Amino acid sequence: QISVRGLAGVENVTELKKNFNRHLHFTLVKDRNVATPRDYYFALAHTVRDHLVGRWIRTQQHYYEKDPKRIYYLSLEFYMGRTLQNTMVNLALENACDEATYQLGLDMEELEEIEEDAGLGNGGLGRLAACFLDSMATLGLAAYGYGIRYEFGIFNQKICGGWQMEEADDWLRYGNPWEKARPEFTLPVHFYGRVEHTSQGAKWVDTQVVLAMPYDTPVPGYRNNVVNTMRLWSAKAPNDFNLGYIQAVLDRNLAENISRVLYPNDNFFEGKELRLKQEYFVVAATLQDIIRRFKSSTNFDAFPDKVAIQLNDTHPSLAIPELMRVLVDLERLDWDKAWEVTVKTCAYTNHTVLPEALERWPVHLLETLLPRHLQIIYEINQRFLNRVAAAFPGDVDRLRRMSLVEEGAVKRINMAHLCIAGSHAVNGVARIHSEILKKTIFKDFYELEPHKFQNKTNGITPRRWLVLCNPGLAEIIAERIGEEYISDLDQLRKLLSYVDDEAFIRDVAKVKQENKLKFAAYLEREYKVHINPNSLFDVQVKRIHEYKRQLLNCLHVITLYNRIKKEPNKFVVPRTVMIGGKAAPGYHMAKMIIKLITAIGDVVNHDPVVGDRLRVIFLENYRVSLAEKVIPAADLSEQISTAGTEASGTGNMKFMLNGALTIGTMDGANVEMAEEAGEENFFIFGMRVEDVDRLDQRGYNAQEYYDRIPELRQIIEQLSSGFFSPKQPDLFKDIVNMLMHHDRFKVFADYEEYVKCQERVSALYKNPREWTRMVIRNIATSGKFSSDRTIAQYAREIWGVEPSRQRLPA
Amino acid sequence: QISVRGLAGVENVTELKKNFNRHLHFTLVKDRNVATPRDYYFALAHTVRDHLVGRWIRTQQHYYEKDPKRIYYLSLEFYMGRTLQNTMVNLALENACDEATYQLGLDMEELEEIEEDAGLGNGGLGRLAACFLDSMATLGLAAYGYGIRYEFGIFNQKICGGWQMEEADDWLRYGNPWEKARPEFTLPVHFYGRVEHTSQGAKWVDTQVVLAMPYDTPVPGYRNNVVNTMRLWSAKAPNDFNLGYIQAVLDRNLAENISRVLYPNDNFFEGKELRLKQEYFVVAATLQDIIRRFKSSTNFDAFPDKVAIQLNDTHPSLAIPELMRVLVDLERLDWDKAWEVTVKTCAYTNHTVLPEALERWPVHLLETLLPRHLQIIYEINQRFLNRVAAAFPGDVDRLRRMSLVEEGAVKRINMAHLCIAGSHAVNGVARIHSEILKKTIFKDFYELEPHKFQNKTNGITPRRWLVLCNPGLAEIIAERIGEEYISDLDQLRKLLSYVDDEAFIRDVAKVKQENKLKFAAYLEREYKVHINPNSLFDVQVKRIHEYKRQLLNCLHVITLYNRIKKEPNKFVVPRTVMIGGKAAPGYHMAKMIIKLITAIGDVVNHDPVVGDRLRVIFLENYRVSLAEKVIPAADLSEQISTAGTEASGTGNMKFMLNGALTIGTMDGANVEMAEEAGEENFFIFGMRVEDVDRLDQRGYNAQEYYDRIPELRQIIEQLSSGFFSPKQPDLFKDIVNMLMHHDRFKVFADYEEYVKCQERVSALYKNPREWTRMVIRNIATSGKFSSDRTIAQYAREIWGVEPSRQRLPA
Ligand SMILES: O=C(O)c1ccc(-c2ccc(-c3nnc([C@@H]4O[C@H](CO)[C@@H](O)[C@H](O)[C@H]4O)[nH]3)cc2)cc1
Ligand SMILES: O=C(O)c1ccc(-c2ccc(-c3nnc([C@@H]4O[C@H](CO)[C@@H](O)[C@H](O)[C@H]4O)[nH]3)cc2)cc1
Ligand SMILES: O=c1[nH]cnc2c1ncn2[C@@H]1O[C@H](COP(=O)(O)O)[C@@H](O)[C@H]1O
Ligand SMILES: O=c1[nH]cnc2c1ncn2[C@@H]1O[C@H](COP(=O)(O)O)[C@@H](O)[C@H]1O
Ligand SMILES: *Cc1c(COP(=O)(O)O)cnc(C)c1O
Ligand SMILES: *Cc1c(COP(=O)(O)O)cnc(C)c1O
Repeated sequence: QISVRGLAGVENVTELKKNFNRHLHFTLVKDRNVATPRDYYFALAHTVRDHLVGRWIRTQQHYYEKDPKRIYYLSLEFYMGRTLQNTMVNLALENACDEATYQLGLDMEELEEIEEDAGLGNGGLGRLAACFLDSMATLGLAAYGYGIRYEFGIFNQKICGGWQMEEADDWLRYGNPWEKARPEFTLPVHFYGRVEHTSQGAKWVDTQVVLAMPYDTPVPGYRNNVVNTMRLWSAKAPNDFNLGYIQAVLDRNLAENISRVLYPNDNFFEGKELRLKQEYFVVAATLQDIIRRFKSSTNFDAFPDKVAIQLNDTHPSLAIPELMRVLVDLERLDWDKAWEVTVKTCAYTNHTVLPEALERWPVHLLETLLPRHLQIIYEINQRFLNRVAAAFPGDVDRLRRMSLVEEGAVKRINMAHLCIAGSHAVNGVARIHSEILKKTIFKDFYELEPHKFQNKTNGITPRRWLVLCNPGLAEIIAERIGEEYISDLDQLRKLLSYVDDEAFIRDVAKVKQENKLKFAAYLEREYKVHINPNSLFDVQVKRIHEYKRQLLNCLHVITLYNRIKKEPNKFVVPRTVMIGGKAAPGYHMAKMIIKLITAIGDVVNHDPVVGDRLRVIFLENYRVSLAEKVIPAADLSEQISTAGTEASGTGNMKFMLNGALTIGTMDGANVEMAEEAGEENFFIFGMRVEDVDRLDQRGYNAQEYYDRIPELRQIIEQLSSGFFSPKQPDLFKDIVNMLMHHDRFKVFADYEEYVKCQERVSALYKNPREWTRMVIRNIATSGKFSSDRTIAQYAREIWGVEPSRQRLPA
Repeated sequence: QISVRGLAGVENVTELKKNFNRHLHFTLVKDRNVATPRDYYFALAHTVRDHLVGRWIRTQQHYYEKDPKRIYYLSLEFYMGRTLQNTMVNLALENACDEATYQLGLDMEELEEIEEDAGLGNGGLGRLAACFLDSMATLGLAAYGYGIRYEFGIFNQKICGGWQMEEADDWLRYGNPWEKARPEFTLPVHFYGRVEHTSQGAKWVDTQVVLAMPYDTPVPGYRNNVVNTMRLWSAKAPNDFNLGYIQAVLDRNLAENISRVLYPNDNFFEGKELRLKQEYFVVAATLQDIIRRFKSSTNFDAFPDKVAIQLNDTHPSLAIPELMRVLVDLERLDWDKAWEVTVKTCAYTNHTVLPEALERWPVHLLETLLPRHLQIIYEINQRFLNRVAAAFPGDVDRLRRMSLVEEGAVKRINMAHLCIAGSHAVNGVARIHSEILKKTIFKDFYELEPHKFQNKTNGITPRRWLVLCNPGLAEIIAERIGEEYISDLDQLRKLLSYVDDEAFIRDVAKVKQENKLKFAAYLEREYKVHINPNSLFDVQVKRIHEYKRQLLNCLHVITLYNRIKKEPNKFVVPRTVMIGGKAAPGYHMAKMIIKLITAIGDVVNHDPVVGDRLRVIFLENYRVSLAEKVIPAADLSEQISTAGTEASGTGNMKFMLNGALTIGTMDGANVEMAEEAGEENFFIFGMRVEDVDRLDQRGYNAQEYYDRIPELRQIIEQLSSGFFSPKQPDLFKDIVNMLMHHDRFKVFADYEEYVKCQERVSALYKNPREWTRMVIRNIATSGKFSSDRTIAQYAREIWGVEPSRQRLPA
């Protein structure tokens, strides 16, 4: 139908149809008279999977023969979403499958909606890992993603009475056709025990064994016939486990609980024992796999030439002492040689500066669970602090600040400090964040080893986040500049030549309008909600957190409501304000914010005087597959975190690529996005980082803003008095109290500038031609934010390998 | 190679080879350079499974169109064993697959050994269910087996220091290619709650829900293109279950524990709550499935014309009050109509008279777990006892004896009494057992309703238990009388014409000798044990229980040892004595017996004076796949239970079919086997049932036998003094104490007759020609013991359906 979806040749369509019917009969054991849409989805998924496997086997064979340097990306999270459509796009099968299914009397889009998201992540960090796997395959790198196969991913969110309720995400209920169990490659992982010192070094004995069973998922590159592997470990009890009889069998569940559920915290360190077990489990199993593959090509001098290990935050930081343990205790290398190998192999990416998000494990936990690792950590610390003392003699305070061991009521290990000491490269995820690392929290480390510190600005894959979710936009771009931009996003710069082209302006605006109609229809069908598709679609979708300032958006929404009630008969630009995202189950304030948003909607959406001029919608169960629907429909992207708190953001980049304008602070990657597009093509407001610092030095007093801004005072009075909660007048007192007395993120300090900037947005939206020209300037300069660019920089500057766009044979 | 294994035509062999390679590549995702034997097994299993599915779909379609009466066989156990070879035999693919795998450079027998047993049963009762499913499919009945998909089946037995150790039977570790998950047909099962009485009858409310997810396995008939279904339920938590957050997800394990593990008791009622939950779970899910299928063709008058439910012992007895509950509470039938329907639908098979094996559930358990069912049971009981009172006025003791409710310290429900009251037919499993039921434990019920009581003598499938496990014997029979006997075992009677045929005598003896060499080699390879293949193979394999009298075999073994030591230089017929079987983990005496057997072996097998004249071997991990190896190698079958205790036996029949002579008591089916073959062709000894009764009336005094039999006294002194346990002199004092003072099974009372009868066995074994002629007379008269005969009798006399040998189209 459209050119970017590939060819639908007669023989291909014919062969897909016969294999579809073969899988329906032989694989699913169904005849056509009793098959449901779910059966048809599975028949298609198996048909498409067959096209992967030849390429998957050939790719892994190629790597075994050529023996390139191997990249191991270790993460506790991979937020993959759905696989069917992505696979078709990357194999150029989308039009052929569409045609083949059409001829069988089926609508492929309907079948795509049946697939469960693989929701094995919380948000941005997990989704970055997914985009990176896509870019690594597309750039022909011999890369492996290693993680945990959680039985239950991020919870499904239901809203009941305006409150979030959590239910289990039973994503494997109907099976996962994309994975292949590899029980033959099962490996032991040890816990507890104690350390014996013999004449032949240390020995970790009396341990409890849990088995790690791998499941492999294929990761196809974009049209290059490369298929890499994501390997996810599942926990299994050994067969002699506890072996009255019946209870011993039932107690196998305790070992297997390790891979049961994803901890649903975003930017918050909770620190449960079960979580520590997850971290070690992934590290221990992965390192054995790495070493096995290295031996099948004992001289570990070449280890760093054949292996790179990238640590996605500190969550797999135990890789450092585990590698030391294996090399010293099992392979009998001397300490110094082992340390040299470890440092050259490992690299660490930091994703946050929020103090509450940093992992600091109590010593007593490590002592009980991983006593050998704690000994190795103490040794690392003492040798590291010996270097600090020689570089900065007499600076005793520096020694305390840089220690891996944190003193206090409870002694803790600072895992970030461990990662820095044991890695040859430490990077932040956006220029401003990387600078903040060097000036604030890692300042001491930067002064000792300036050469370690780098920036690698985040990106997103243009396959999922343009071609897949927004085919109409992809097509009109392709009509002008061809298809090469899909694996070379800098080519979007050519679109600047069409900024005064009337046909292109019309086409960009038409695609957006189609995306909005399609999303407005989706809302009516699945959720019984009616929205005006001519209104400005004002969208904030991301995890619910105080730093992201969903509350500042709420204040603006109530301001617009109060202005309408004050002057009912004045024209205002109609808006649909959409906010979506999950709160961690333990995060009370985040749950209260969700309730506030739905409470505002209850008043605004049923006021007859407002009409369809203002609607507030809480988008339920925000996840990767919902992002693919709402982002292409957005006009305005809300990226309004307090300057200094969002390390990068990636949602911001998704909206830029899909034809929304951005309102935001100079935070994270927003800064680089404005630099690429021009500040005149961005709605920037609020305090810069330096302004936040000056306000902290003087002391943030929220009362001052309350006293000087009548419109803000009115809102706080409405909240306190029960205007938005008539049956429970004091329902929002914790929100009011926080805003007035304990606001770490300075919501009131940015209120005035935000409202004024929002007025400029509305003024531009009244002139569609100029709105659309500004959009073209954003899309055209979004090329820097391809994850292909990000990964090429990791490859050359950290991993020491050269990317490639060359195709393997088909 | 051999004719009974079917044809290996060029096109079939070619097509199997290509599909084998297709599955290796596409299904297993392996190339040939890294494939292991396990991969090759799976590639073959998937190749063979493909041939089932067309037939499976067509059969189930045929049943939906014709709408025959449906037979539902409910069991807590299905002891299936391996499926690959059985499937090839029933589809006539064995030679073609052998040839196809040979051409690919693979040995099919080697690949068959990789398959795990489906060990979802304890012993005879579970294996009977498996044989019955095979015969039902072979006789073209529209039959469904319904049970539980246990995650862990009967434990794997290891012997360590001569003691049994249990380990978990993780049979699903590598996957099960034979099953198909059907999560689309998942059904709710309720527990706990309470009963509300409204004006609209009773209502069961406030319950906890567990989901039942079905897994379907194909059951092929013998060369008739019929493929029936075994449906096994797996337990799943609902998604709102317990919905802090993390613990609620982990607590899903409590619901799913229902289908976790088989209770490993044989002929012993343990009565744990988790076991009661298993019983209700299978019943509740199955009955909803039955009713759904009945509605898709509300007038329940025709229900018994379209449905038969057979209860495999009392384990699914809750089917009776569950059916009443559904018909009265949900469908709103009046009680009397519902009861009429229930009685005509249900039939009950009893498998034991041992008091400790009968299920008697405490009222408090039922009251808490299934309060509505307990109310229905009380109502059933009161109406039933009203009938007894009208038939036998004034007989108050009869009322107490026949009650469903048993009085005492704890009130209990007698489930056998429930089954009799709620079934139109009650059968025993061998003529002597069925008579015992009418004269002893169910005497009162027989006097009230004589028409209910039947016999259906057990049988075994000649597909698994001759063609599959003993191809050499099957072939030499087929050479003389053709192949028709495989589905018409009465045709073995024609072999009586060859009893004086010298070629046939030679061939029968040669097949046995080949089976013995092959088993002696198997022992050396897998277990490092060396046996003389010219010795008489004396075999007792069955679950370890006091009633089966493995201890009487032990006494004979020690008698032979002591006789050899007394007269070293006298000729005796060499024997290899093989005893195998599992003890329930809680059954202390059974575990002690295993230790005694290995202790006897430790003395006997290392005495230089004995030489290879006597060996005692404990066969480890006895299970269906080991039965298939050892039974064809046996010369002597030990079936030596105390008369009145083995309801039927089926191992006895397996040995008869495979060319062993039998030494046994007149117990269970042994009686009918001797009747068919002629008593002159059986080694019968010991007390009859009537002799046991006379001895019980007088009082069993074991001391009398000790005082009068010097050889028996010597053995007891050896046991007591520590001859068989030198480092632990009193190790066997519990065995000695039981034998002397508390022996319920009268081991000493049969000792003398047993030893004398064993001497007659040895005398016959010295004359190979006459031994072999007696064997031919046994094989030739074994036709009655086909499960095809058994099932035809259930069909005509209980279920009211006509069997058929007609083929469906291919
Ligand atoms: O249960 C636990 O103990 C536990 C659970 C989860 C976590 C956890 C999870 C995620 C994060 C986290 N830190 N930064 C992130 C996000 O990473 C994205 C990709 O670089 C950035 O674009 C975002 O700006 C940043 O906020 N996520 C931080 C901590 C920590 C502990
Ligand atoms: O855990 C529990 O509560 C529990 C577990 C298991 C059982 C249970 C299991 C099996 C049996 C049982 N009763 N007879 C049997 C056997 O059934 C065979 C087929 O008809 C006969 O050939 C045998 O002669 C007979 O011993 N098995 C009886 C009870 C009962 C309770
Ligand atoms: O010994 C070998 N011979 C041939 N190919 C091998 C061997 N070892 C690994 N390979 C290839 O490389 C892959 C190994 O996967 P891995 O062991 O997970 O790295 C296989 O799919 C093979 O194609
Ligand atoms: O509504 C129907 N139309 C056509 N075939 C049906 C229908 N319902 C059941 N069947 C057939 O009977 C089988 C039903 O399996 P069951 O529901 O487990 O008894 C299916 O495999 C179909 O072939
Ligand atoms: C991109 C994405 C995120 C990250 O969004 P931010 O605005 O950068 O926090 C979170 N969740 C989902 C489902 C995403 O697709
Ligand atoms: C046949 C069989 C049984 C029953 O044997 P009995 O001698 O009748 O108790 C038990 N277990 C297995 C594995 C069998 O094949």
